[PDB]
Amino acid sequence: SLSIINEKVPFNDTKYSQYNALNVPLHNRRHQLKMRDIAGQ
Amino acid sequence: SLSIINEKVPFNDTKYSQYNALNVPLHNRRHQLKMRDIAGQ
Amino acid sequence: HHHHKGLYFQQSSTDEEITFVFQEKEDLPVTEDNFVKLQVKACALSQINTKLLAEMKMKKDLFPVGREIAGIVLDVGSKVSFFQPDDEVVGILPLDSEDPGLCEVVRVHEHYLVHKPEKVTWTEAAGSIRDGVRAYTALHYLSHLSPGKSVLIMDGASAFGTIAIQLAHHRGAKVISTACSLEDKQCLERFRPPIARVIDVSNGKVHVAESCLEETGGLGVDIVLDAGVRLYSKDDEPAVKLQLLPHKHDIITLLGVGGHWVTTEENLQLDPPDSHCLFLKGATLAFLNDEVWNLSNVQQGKYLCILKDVMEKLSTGVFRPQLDEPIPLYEAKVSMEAVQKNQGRKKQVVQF
Amino acid sequence: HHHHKGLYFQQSSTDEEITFVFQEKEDLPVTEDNFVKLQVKACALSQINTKLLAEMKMKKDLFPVGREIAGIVLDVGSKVSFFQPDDEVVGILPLDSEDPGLCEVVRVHEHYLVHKPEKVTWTEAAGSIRDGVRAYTALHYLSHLSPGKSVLIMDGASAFGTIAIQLAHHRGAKVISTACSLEDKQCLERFRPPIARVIDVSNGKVHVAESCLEETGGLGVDIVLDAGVRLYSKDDEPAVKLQLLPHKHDIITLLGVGGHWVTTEENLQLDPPDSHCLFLKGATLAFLNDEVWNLSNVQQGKYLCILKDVMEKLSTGVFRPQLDEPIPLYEAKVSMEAVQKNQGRKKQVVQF
Amino acid sequence: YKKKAAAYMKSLRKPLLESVPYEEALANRRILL
Amino acid sequence: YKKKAAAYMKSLRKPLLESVPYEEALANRRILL
Repeated sequence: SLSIINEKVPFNDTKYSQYNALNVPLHNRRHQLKMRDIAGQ
Repeated sequence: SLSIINEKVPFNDTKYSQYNALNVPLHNRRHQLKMRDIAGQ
Repeated sequence: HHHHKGLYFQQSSTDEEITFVFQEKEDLPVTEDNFVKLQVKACALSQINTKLLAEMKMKKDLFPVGREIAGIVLDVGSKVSFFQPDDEVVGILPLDSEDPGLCEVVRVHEHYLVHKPEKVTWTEAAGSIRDGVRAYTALHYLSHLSPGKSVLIMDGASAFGTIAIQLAHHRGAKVISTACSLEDKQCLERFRPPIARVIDVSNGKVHVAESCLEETGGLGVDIVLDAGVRLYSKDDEPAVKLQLLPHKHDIITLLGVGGHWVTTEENLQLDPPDSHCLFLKGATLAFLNDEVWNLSNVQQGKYLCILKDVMEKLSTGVFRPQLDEPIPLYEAKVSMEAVQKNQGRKKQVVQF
Repeated sequence: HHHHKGLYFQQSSTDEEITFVFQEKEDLPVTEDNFVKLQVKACALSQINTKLLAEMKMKKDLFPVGREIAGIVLDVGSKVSFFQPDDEVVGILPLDSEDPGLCEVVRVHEHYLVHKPEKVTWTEAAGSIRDGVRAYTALHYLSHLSPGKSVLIMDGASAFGTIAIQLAHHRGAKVISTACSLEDKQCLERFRPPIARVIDVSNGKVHVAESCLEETGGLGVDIVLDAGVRLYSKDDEPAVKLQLLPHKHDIITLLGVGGHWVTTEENLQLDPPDSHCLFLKGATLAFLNDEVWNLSNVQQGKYLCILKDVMEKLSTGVFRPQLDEPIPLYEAKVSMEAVQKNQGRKKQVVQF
Repeated sequence: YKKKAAAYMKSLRKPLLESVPYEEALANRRILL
Repeated sequence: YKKKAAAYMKSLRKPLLESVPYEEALANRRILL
C-alpha cells in the first residue's frame, strides 16, 4: 500500500522509538501484585 | 512496518475497491459550476 | 393461495404499544431494479427503537418487523451487480424497509447485504450482525482503539457487550467491565480471554468510579462505552423504569485524560461544570447510533465494508454471539413483546 | 552584577489584572538533573489563560511569563540524554515553569524541547510552536483527518487559523473558513493554496450555516474547529466582551453526519434538544485544550513527537506563521497587555 | 444515496428553540422552592 | 510523569454538585416571569 499508508496514518508517533518509550504505559495491576507477593516471599 | 500497519490501521475500508466507489464523495461545487456554464455555452 | 406471513408494528401513543399478529403477503414479486429477493433463513430480533421511528416520522400504520437477516439469494433485479441467485448473504434490513424481516422471503436493497463466509452458520451470523456493527461502530469510528488503551465496557455482560469485549480484546485493549447480576459476573468469569477486572454494581454501594480508577491506578480510563446514564432522574422519580445506571459525574471523573466517552443516551444534559471537567481532561464525547447507516446512509461503502469484515471476524472466531435457542416463526411474537420491553441478555433468533 | 530580566504575572482579582515590570534573576545556576540551560533566542507571546491558572491553583504571587521558546543549549544536567551543549532546540515551556520565557537564558525540562531543523529561523519557529501544536492537536487527535472530509475553520484568518488551514490542506482537506473583517477575507484570498470557499460574517446578516451548508450541498461539514460559541449570552447581555461568535444551533445543524466538532469553549451548555440533534447525526464532540501536555503530561512521548514533526512540516514549508515584526525584550510588556487583552492577528515574538 | 442524505438533514433541521438558562436556573430552582 | 498525572486527576476531582433541572427549568424560567 503506497497511498493508503499515507491516507490512514498521516502522522505517526512510532517514527521515534526513543521518544516512544517516554510516554506513560498502561498501569498493569496484575504484574505489580505478582511482584508484591513474590518479593515478600 | 510490520506491526505498525496493524496497530495504526486495525480496520481498513480500502480492502474493497468496488465498495469503496459506492460511498458518497465530497460535493465539489466548483466542478459543477464549470460544467454549468460550459454546458450552457 | 401461497402466502408469506409478516409481523407488523403498529404506531400508537408514541411508544410501548406494539402489537398485531402477522399479516399475509400475497403474490409478492421481485419488483424494482436494485432490490433482490432472498429465501430468508434467519431473522434476529431487536428491541424496536420506536421513538426514533416517531421522530423519523414515516406515516405508516403498519411498520415492518425484523431487520437482521441471513438467507439465500433467490433472484435479482436487472441492475444488480454484486450478487447472483443461490448466493448466500447476510445483512441488516433498513429501518424504512418495505418488507418485514419476519418472513421467509425478502425484497431488500442489494447494498445492505454481504456474503456469508462458509464457516459460520445462518443463525449465529444473523444473530451477530446488528451487535457486531454497532459495536464495531463504537470501537472503531466514534472511539479509536489501539492496544494499550484502557476500555471500560459498561454492562458488558449483555448481548451487545460480549461483542464489544471480544472486539476490544481482539484489538489488544485491556477491559474493565461492569456486571449487574452475580450470574453476569460469572459470565465475565466464563470468558476464555481473561478480562482485566470485573467491577460489580450488584451491591447497594456503587463503586464504579473508585474501583475502576484504582484499576487504572490513577491513569484513568480512555474509552467508556457506557450503556446509559443515570442523569435527569437523580432528584425526581429515582430509578425511572427501574434503572440503576451509572451516575453521570462518576463516569466523567472516571474518564481518563484525552479519553473517549461513547454514549448511547439520547437526552444528555451536559452541565457547565461537567463541560469544564471535560475541557480540563481533553476528552472526546461521541454518540453511538448504529442506524445512521440505513436512514442517513451517506457512507454506504464504509458500512458495507464493515459488515464483511465483521463476518471475517466471525469466520476467524473472534465473535461469538450470546444466542438463545432459536425459535420457529409463529412463536416469535410472544417473545418479541418481552424483547420489546427489554433485552433478555440472550439473543433471540428466528430460524427458517 | 550580571542579571537576567524576567517578566512576572501577578495573580489578582481572578483575571485581567496582570501587570509588573520584569524582575531580576541573579546568579542563576543550572541546578536540577533533567533541566537544561538555554541561551534563549526567541520568545513568542500568547494570551495567558489566567482562569486556567486560577483553577490549576498554584500559589505564586509571581508567575513566569513567556513559554514558546527557541534557543541554543548552553549546558545540561548529568542525567540528560537527548541533548548536548551548543545544540539548537525549540519548545514550549510548561505552564508551571519555574523560569520565565521572557529572559535570555532558561532552565527547562529536557522533554519539552525538540531540535530545530536547519532551514527555519529562530523567530518563525518560535512563533509557530504553540499554534502548530494546538492546531495539530485539533486536526489529528481530537478530530481525525483524511482527504475528502470537509473542514470548517471558524475564524481561520487569525494567527492560529493559518496553521489550521495549512494543516488541513496539507492533509488534503477541503476548507470552508469564516472571516470577520473584510481585510480578513482579503487574507483568505491571499492564501497561495486556494481554499474552497470564504464565508463572510462581516455583514449584519449571519449566514454561516446556510451558506456553508450549501457549499457542502446538503452533505454537511465534518470537522468544525470552532473558535467560540455565542451560547449563554443570547438573551442576557448580548455580545459579552463584544463577541459576534457563531450561535450554537447554527453550528450544530451545520455539522455533517458522523462529523467532528472540536470546540474551544470552556463552558458549554448542551441542551437535550441539541444532544438529540447530535444523537441523530452521530456526531463526535471533542474539546481542544493544548496545555494538557504540560500540566497533565501523561503522553509526553506523543507530544514530543508532535513538535518535531511540526518542525518537519515547518522545514518543508507547510506552515508559515502569521508573524508581526519581532520586537526587543524591553518593549514586550507594553505589547503584552494588549496581547493579553486579545490576539492582534499577527504573532508577536521577542527576538534575542 | 446522496439525495437521501441531503433529504435526511433537511428533514432533521429544527428551529432555534433557544434554552440556555442553566447558570441562573441553578439558583432559580432552589429559590423558587 | 506518571505520579504527576495521577496527581493531576486527584486534584481535578470535584464533588457531585448535582444540577440537572433543565427539562422542568425551561418551563420554570418562563412561568416565573
